[PDB]
Amino acid sequence: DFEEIPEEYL
Amino acid sequence: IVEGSDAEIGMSPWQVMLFRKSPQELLCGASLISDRWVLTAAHCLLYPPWDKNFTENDLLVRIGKHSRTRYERNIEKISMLEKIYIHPRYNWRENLDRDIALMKLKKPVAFSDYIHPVCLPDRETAASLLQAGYKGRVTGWGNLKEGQPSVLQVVNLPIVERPVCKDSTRIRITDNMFCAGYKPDEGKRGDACEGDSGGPFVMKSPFNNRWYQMGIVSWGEGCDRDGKYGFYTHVFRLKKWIQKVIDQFGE
Amino acid sequence: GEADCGLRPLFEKKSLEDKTERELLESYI
Ligand SMILES: NCc1cccc(Cl)c1
Ligand code: NA
Repeated sequence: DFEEIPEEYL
Repeated sequence: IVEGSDAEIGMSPWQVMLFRKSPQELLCGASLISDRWVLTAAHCLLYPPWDKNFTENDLLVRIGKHSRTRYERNIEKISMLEKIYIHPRYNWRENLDRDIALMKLKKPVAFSDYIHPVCLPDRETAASLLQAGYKGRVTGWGNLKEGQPSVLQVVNLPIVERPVCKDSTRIRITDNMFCAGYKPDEGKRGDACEGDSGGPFVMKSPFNNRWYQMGIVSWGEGCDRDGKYGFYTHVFRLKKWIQKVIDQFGE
Repeated sequence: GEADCGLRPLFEKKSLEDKTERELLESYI
């Protein structure tokens, strides 16, 4: 449901 | 937020989203009180009845947001947590007494048109504004009904007389809580709801025109039920605790 | 806590009012 955030924050 | 409206852009620039890394989902609201500190409700991080005990690495904060689900490129900032602090006498067993936590961010967040801290009250701002009848403001991305909003929702609600709060419920209300909401007669409605917890109840001081966070969205019995009210953490009553943690672990 | 707290860049900082803040002020009787 949420747009994927940049991978850098994971 | 039940029975609110869409936020205006930049209206609540201290609003923080508490976001679960995996799965990707909203956990709770939160608020920015400085460039490296975020305030929320303890129960957003620690609530054993629901098998909830998050560590720093389980969570992100998303600051500067308006849209719930969109990644707001060039607008929001996403931060990782260095440390979580839950009030040592937070009562998750009984009544959510002292429902307050702090989150120190790994790095300073940069302020902008969309990102800006709220004030915490002093003794006098609290004495002055925490009065039955006086309205505060609650914002969050939580359920619109006891579906879900596209953008940040806002509702202004009156602080309620304390015996009225107590006589609405079987839970023991402490001095670290206050309740807010309109009564059944009043016509106007509104309440926080699921996913709004941890967010701010704020008031704009008529004296210095600054927004102060008077409460944290703590609990309700349903959402926007007649004869029922929302309960908020009394932020000024826990400010010695706030100040201790920040004096000790802040830079 | 910060000297600039609680003053919104897009409202107070520009002397602009949001649609419902007067509801709050009117309640501070
Ligand atoms: N459990 C979140 C919630 C629901 C209704 C009212 C409040 Cl204050 C908080
Ligand atoms: Na109600």
